[PDB]
Order: sequence, then C-alpha cells, then structure tokens
Amino acid sequence: VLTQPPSASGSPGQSVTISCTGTSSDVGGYNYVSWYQHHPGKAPKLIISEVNNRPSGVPDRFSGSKSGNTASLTVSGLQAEDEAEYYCSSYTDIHNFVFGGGTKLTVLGQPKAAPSVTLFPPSSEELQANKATLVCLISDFYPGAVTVAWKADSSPVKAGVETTTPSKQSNNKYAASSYLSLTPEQWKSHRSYSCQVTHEGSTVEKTVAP
Amino acid sequence: QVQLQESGPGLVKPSQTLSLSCTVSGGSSSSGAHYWSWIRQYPGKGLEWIGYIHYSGNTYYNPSLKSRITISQHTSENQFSLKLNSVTVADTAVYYCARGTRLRTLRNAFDIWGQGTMVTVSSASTKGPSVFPLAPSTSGGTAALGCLVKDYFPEPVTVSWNSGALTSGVHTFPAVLQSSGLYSLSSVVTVPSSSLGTQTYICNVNHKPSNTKVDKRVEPK
Ligand SMILES: [Cl-]
Ligand SMILES: [Cl-]
Repeated sequence: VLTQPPSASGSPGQSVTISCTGTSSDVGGYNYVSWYQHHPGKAPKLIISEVNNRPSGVPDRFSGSKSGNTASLTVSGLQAEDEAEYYCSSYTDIHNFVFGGGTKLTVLGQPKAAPSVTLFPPSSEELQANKATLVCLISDFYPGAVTVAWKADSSPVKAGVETTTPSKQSNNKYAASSYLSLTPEQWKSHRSYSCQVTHEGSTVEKTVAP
Repeated sequence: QVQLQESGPGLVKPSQTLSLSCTVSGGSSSSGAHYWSWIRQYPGKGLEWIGYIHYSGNTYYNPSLKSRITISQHTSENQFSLKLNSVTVADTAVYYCARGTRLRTLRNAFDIWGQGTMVTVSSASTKGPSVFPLAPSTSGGTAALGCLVKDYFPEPVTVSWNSGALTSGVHTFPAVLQSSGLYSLSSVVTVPSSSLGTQTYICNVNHKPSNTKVDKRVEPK
C-alpha cells in the first residue's frame, strides 16, 4: 500500500526522517498526504496534513515534505515524548484512503541491543497430536522493533506465519515471537526451515531440519 | 476540544454481528465538512479504512466490506455506529472512530481520533492449553529451553519455572491468536549448557479461566 520503514531512532536532541513511499496515484497524485502519531492506548493525533501543514497544537519540531512518490516526516529536536508509532496516509484518485504500515520511532534511552534468537522445531510430542509448530523466540532487543521472515529451503513462507508485536521486558528491552504452523507431513517434506530476524538493518538467522 | 470515544463488546463469536459505537463530546457542531469514519488496525498489521457517514446521513463503504457493513448516526445521542455482519477471526482488531475533515489545509485528513476499542473474534469460551516441551538444542555457554503453551482461551496464561525458583534468563512471550481463535505462547529460560545432564527444569503453566494447571518437565532430546 504505502511503504514506511518499520523502525527509526535517534538520541534526544537529534533529528530523524521517516519516509513514506507510494505511487503517482496517491503521493505525487496530490498534496493529500497526512501523518499521525500514536502512543499506545491513546487516541492517535494528526501531526501533518496536506503534506506540509502543521496544525495548531502540534510541536514545531515536526515538519513534512515530499518529492517523488515519497513523502517524509522530519522530527527536529527529539524529545522523549516523541517516542510513538507514526503512520502516513494519502487520499487516492480511486476515491479511497491508503495508509502506511507504520514506523516505530524510538528516542534512544539506553544502548541498542541485538536480539537473542532461538528457533525450536516441533516436539515429537506435538507431532503425535497431529500438529507441528516451529517456534522462533526473539528477546532482549532494543529499539523495540523487528522484522521476521520465514524460509523453507531458501524460499519465502507466508502462510501459517503468526508474529507478535514487541512487548517491553522488565529491563526495558523487548521480546517477540513468531510461529510457523505446519502439518507433520510438510514438516518432514522439506530439507530445512529458517527464521530470519532483522533488527537495525542487521539480519540474524536460525535454521532447523527434521 | 472535540473528543471521540468508542464503546464495544470486547469479544464476539464468529457468525454474529459486531456493533460498535462512537460518542462525540466537546461541542461538535454538525457540518458538511466533517465525515464520521471507522478504521481498523490488525494485530501488528496495517490500517484499513472501513467507511464513513457524512452530513444528512449519506454513507460510503470500502468496496471489500460493503456487503457486510452499515454505518449509521444517532444525533440525539451525539453518536455514530458501525455494524459489521458475520464476523470471522480475521475481523479481530483495534477499531477506531475518526473525524475526517474537508476544511482548507486539513483536506482528506482525520483530525480527531478515538482511543480505539479492541475487538477479539472467537468461538471459544474457556479451553485449557496443551503444553509441549521446547527441548534445548553457545558463545556464552548457555542453552535455551522452553515450553509451548498452545490452543487456549481466553487469555491469560502465566508460566513459572521450577515453581518460581528459576527467574534468571526467563522470558514469557506475548500470545499470538491463531486463525482458530485460540491463543498460543511460549516461555523460555536460558541455563548453563553444562547442567543439562544433572538439572531438572519444569515449566508450571496456569490457566485460571479453565481452572487448569499443567507441569511439564523439559529434557534434552
Ligand atoms: Cl542529527
Ligand atoms: Cl535462505
């Protein structure tokens, strides 16, 4: 739909840009790009409309712009309160609203931490119950955004994939999990499966085989 | 200023109707420049605009949901509402109401939102978990071992290890909801690789809604 990066981050006082890439139908279609800030559990708020207009009530540190099929939100002096999920939206000439998939903007308050990734194959006991579940557990990462991709013999798997949103641990790092639901027969019917975890532009991968 | 506040059922069963309500507070003032909208957001997924109702009560619905929805307004209650028919588990989401606006500089933006109301769709009422071991299979000398707590409803489940004596390196992960409308989660603990012969590790899973407790010992395989 609209393409945003899943994560962006900066230290207090720094500035950060978040891109939103559409087509010429929407962004570049016209100047109807808007941006929204969402703190968990609170009403989303409009922070930019018609691409570059900042509503009264919105901190002057937010500015929008666009160039191609790509629009951008810049946050200037990053303040703790700026930590939130941000979405772009556009009207489309097809008479509809399209959204991006969101970007978590973290205002760094501790060192970045790479996820510890563990991949478990189905247990023999689960196989006896006519079920197979691959279990990819991802913990102690910061900022609290990750991308998971599943692979069966190097090929991308979509179906059966169930992935959690990251949740904050008591040490203020994050944990998440991803499951791949299979049948015993498809479990044995492949050479190997991989769980690939992308964090901060760095990809780590675990692999299991029946 | 104006605030939007959603009300919902929390849980609905498949094949039933989902009815949500949005009350508008703080001055309102009915105007043909405002469009009262619904938008939903999927479990870690993207946003979907559902439809709106504007002015004299004309509606416009997203073509993919058009056949299942009615959006209506009850102005004497300062509210507007969404009925979504024959829901399935795929309709699980946080549902937001929003005010769209046509005014200059704000065109085609949603300038006020409600906080969202979580809606879960599932046929289950109480079902206890099946517990399967995640057998230990590094640079730091540790191995991860866990338990998979599968196919239960409703939330929550708690997990400790060794009756709560083992807390170090223990992480209990948030649940996923399956297309079955049943939850699964995992718990993991990181322990010394050298102790895998001499040490007993048992996950204690408690699901109070179904009054079930399960103790599962997790061994090397
Ligand atoms: Cl900078
Ligand atoms: Cl691969």
